[PDB]
Amino acid sequence: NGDVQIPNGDFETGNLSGWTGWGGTIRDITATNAYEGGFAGHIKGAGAHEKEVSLRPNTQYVLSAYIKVASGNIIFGIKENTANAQAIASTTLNNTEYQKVELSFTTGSETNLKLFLFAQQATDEGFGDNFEITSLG
Repeated sequence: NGDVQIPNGDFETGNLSGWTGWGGTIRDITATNAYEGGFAGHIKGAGAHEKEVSLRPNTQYVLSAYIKVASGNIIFGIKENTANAQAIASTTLNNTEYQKVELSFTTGSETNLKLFLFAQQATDEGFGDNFEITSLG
């Protein structure tokens, strides 16, 4: 039903397999601060957790994930997987308990996108589990 498969978007394998990213004073999985199952993602410092997704062109999709912010602000969004990365959508979170975040977005002709969970500073730290992308129509 339009639901796109995101390998280990639940972090339920226990490791960061199927995920990428850069930097971070903490870029690791977490068991104590999961939203569902045994694990979730953990980011802190200057870095981000990122994932490559392959979607159909010119389609409306919903990007959703559960996210808890420990300090500062966490940038949840998706962008094109190219240089001069065109950020399709994003949101700036500071909610301290786990909440569902949903971003409506539309793909252009680029099919190769990259979601991210981004902490710009060390004062920024949070977690995200249950990453999902579904096609609306």
